[PDB]
Amino acid sequence: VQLVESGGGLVQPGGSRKLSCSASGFAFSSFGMHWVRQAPEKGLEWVAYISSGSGTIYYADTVKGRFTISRDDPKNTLFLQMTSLRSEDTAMYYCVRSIYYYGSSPFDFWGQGTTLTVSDIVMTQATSSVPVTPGESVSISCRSSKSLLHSNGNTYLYWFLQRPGQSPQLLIYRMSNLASGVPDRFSGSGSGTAFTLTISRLEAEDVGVYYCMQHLEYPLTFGAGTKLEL
Amino acid sequence: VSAEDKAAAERSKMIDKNLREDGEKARRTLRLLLLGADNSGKSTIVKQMRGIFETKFQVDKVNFHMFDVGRRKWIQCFNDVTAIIFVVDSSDYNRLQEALNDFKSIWNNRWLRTISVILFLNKQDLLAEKVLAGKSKIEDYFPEFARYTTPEDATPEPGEDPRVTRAKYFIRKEFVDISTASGDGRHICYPHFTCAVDTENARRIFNDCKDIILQMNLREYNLV
Amino acid sequence: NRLSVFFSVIFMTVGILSNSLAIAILMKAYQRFRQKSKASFLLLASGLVITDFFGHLINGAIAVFVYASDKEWIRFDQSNVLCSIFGICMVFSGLCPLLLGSVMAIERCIGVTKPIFHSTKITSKHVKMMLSGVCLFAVFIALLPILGHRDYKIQASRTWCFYNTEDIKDWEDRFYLLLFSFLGLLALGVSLLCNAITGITLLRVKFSHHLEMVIQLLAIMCVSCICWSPFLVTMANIGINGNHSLETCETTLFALRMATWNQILDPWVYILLRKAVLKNLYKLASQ
Amino acid sequence: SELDQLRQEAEQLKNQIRDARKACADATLSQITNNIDPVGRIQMRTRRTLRGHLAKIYAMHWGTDSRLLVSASQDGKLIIWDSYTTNKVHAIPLRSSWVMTCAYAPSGNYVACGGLDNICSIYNLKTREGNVRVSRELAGHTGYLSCCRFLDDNQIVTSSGDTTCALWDIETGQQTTTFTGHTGDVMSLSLAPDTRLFVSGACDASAKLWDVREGMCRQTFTGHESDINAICFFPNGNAFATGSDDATCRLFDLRADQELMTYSHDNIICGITSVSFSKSGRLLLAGYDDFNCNVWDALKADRAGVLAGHDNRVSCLGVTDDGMAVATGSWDSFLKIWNGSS
Amino acid sequence: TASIAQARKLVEQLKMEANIDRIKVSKAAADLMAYCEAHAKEDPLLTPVPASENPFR
Ligand SMILES: O=C(O)CCC/C=C\C[C@@H]1[C@@H](CC[C@@H](O)CCc2ccccc2)[C@H](O)C[C@@H]1O
Repeated sequence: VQLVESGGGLVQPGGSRKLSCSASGFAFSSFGMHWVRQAPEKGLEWVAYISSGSGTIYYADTVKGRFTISRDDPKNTLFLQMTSLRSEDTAMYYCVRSIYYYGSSPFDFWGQGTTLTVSDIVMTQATSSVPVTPGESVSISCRSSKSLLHSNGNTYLYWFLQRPGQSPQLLIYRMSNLASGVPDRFSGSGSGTAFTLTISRLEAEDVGVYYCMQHLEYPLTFGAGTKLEL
Repeated sequence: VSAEDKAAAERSKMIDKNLREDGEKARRTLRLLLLGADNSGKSTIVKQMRGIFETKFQVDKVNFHMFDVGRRKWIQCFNDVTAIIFVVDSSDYNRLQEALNDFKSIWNNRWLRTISVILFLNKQDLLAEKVLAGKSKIEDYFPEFARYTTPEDATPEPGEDPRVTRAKYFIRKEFVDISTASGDGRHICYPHFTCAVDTENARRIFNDCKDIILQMNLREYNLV
Repeated sequence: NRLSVFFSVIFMTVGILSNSLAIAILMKAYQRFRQKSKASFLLLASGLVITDFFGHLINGAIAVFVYASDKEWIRFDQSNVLCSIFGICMVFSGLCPLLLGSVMAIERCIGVTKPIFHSTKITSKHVKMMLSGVCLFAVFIALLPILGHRDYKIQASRTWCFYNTEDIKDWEDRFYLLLFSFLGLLALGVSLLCNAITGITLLRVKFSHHLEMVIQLLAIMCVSCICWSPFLVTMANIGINGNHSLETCETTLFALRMATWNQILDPWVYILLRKAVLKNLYKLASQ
Repeated sequence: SELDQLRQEAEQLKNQIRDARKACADATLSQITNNIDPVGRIQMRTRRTLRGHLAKIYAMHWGTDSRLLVSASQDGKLIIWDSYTTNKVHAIPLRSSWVMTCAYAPSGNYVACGGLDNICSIYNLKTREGNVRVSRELAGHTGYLSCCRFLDDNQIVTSSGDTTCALWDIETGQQTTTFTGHTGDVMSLSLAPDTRLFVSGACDASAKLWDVREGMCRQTFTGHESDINAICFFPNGNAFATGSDDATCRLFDLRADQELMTYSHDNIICGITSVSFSKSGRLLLAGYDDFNCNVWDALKADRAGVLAGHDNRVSCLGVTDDGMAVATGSWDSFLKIWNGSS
Repeated sequence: TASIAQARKLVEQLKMEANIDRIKVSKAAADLMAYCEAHAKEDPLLTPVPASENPFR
């Protein structure tokens, strides 16, 4: 599975730029796609969403009316047409696949990202940094302004890990399930508006920033992020 | 309904759209079941027109998909085919009674009560030669043949020996007698006399299928 | 004298009961036949009976209300909204059964003359689109006077609203009468042409259910034309000759009641008066 | 000489078994369960209707989560349903459309199907590519595939119309054990809860109990007069029920090695296609050719209720692992989910 | 010699089935009745659950 972004670069304020996301190694037309950006030395921010079959399209309020997201299923290319670019849009833009059915794992794969430079449920991660030592158990807390527990029994809370220099990776989806390829030492526990990510027997690879995201409703919002340092 | 449920429901509707598109594509072809004994020669009928053997042939821009499985249990699978192509070898008098009992089981099957049978009395040239030689007698196998006479309303082919005509109508009558004994118009047998070189078998199926579909429509228009 | 409250009630009651009875039989029969084929006739016949069911209901209720209100149109319809609604319903309730009957004639002519093409090429979506397109087209024609700045006027009997027929001067006023009559006659003519072709083909092919179907086709042709022609000709006569035509109120009112019986006899001549249906009704009565 | 002598010894052995079964037939299940109160009237409503199959449905199987189910139809489509929402989770196009059976793996990662193509195809539901793909095609049967059941992600048992059942190693694609002894087409099989034994019903009107590990027939159960079409283990594994074309259901006991009870009615003259038990085993649900599903009292042989919601043959049914609902598949191309209300 | 080989196999199988231990039918019937009684409460089809606990409302 691969997601390669291109088209980023230094642009003038008020200009336009076209970002492309080429997908290989999976059935592109079956997955909904999101654009998520990350401002330098800042957390993740969701930009747009286009569903499988292009029938449903969502935008963030800060970009609605200026950004247009589209896909070319035969060419397996995802597009993001941007207009009236502001200095607030300077970020690394990630291409994220997400498929939705009973038991699926949305946001499972992220792209490497492309850098752009320009010349609502509240998710809270109060603890910005946590000093840790290898082999010791670590807990990370997340809070939400609204209850993420739906009447169908799902709690739409996601956990991501962004190692330094790497794209975010899914750890826990829907607040308890462990993503494929993730060691069992990670465990997600929560209730209502309070959630905890427990990392037993911390290792060197686990060092990074951890983000909690809600998928209860659009716009999707991320927490500030908790950094783990040795 | 949550945000992921709407995406899941939209996925379900995209599945339903492709389910209907494939179903309509499947209805553009007529499905046939090929049946017969080992000596019937049903394979030669298919080859001239052209676990499960399938063959596709087209008559007047109409696609036919015929299945030759090569049986009271798996015959239920072909419960909704357009017609059954039952083939017999009329030359072999010894196994004619086997074919009649084989035809009787298919005709009276509970899961084929609405399936019309397109009978193909194959290998007519051998039957004509067998009667001409006179070495073998149909009366030995069928005692009632000695008292059977060709109907006055019969229309034999030009240049056809009356002895062959009497034999052909007798063999056909035996299959038709089974067909007319039950069914009450739900399904109709369509006997035909074919040989190993006849090239009009495909059109006979096409013409008979028009009557089978037309009979299906007439029940829809009347049994309301 | 010729008009009375009970005249509209009896026509409404028999129409509602006959259509409701045919709706139940159509629903049960459709499930049986949807497995064998798309059952295009059953879908169209269901739409016809449902449309006639509302025609006897919507127009029947308004007609009874007018009779119960002592035919006081000025006192209780000053805004003229009811007559505008009454006119739209009458055009829909009369032009849709004519068009639906003309489509079943075409649909069953293709099914009989070219059974393979009907079974394979024609899909269930096409039948639903044709059923929807015909109903919408009838609504569009019904709403045409409203969008053309015209309005339906109260007829001479002062009991039903329809196109104005007394002292027509503007060419647009006489155009609507001609358009309704032309569509009614064209649908009637297409129904006869397709039913005759189907009837001829069945007799040629027959010489099991061929004779039963032929009697159905002849009964449809007789009821469709005898009931509607006296009204379609009356509108054409008024549309061409204007006020000079000797189309009295009694002649127009009588032709209206004949056209009503086409919707009453549609469930019977299409569905109920069938050999299988009568046996089911006979068995149901005994039980 | 030798052949004639041997076939006489077989008849003597059959009489020995028949006498042995008669010796332990001290009482009847009807007499034992006479005192207990009846289950009353069982009323079930159609909670869900699953639409989308465009041909005869031939098989269905619940997943172990009691929410997902897989159904097979002869439109060449395997469909996985979310029964709570009626959403379609997957639609698997089959290479051969003449499918007769389908199975859901207990892990939920695989489904299996097969029919007149003599192949059991394994489909992987959890792939990184996001689509369902064929992972294995189990070849080796010389007749149509009538039933298949997973033991785990690597083992599956299949019954065929070539009179044999087979145990398969999915990873290697080879049948480790072959179960021979039926003289007719094997139409169904049921796994014991511990997956150490399984019973199969054939068209020789007999049910055989097989040991999975040892690979031989432990016991043979006769008593039906026509082909057996359905078979289902009792929830504790000590009994099983069969359904035949003779309009009867019979409850056989493994340890008593004989029939205990017959479930038939005078009005019922049609064949039985599918049988299942409720979670406690007190109810026996059977699908019939007369378009109905009859719920039987297993202990008292009383018809507890009727599920009448299909316009063609009831071809299959199944009860969830939690016992909450029962699904019925039919030749009318619809699936229905049933349960009662307080 | 196909029939004689099959005859030996069929006879050998009947020996294995005839040497099993059989319990009384009353004992076997009681065990089935006991299991139904013990698990009766956890059978939703036998005893329908309240609508709040029914996933298929
Ligand atoms: O005042 C009197 O008595 C006459 C006038 C009453 C008023 C309405 C008639 C009603 C009938 C309409 C049925 C429906 O099919 C429309 C027919 C139709 C449409 C278009 C052009 C001609 C005809 C119902 O049956 C019950 C009621 O009678």
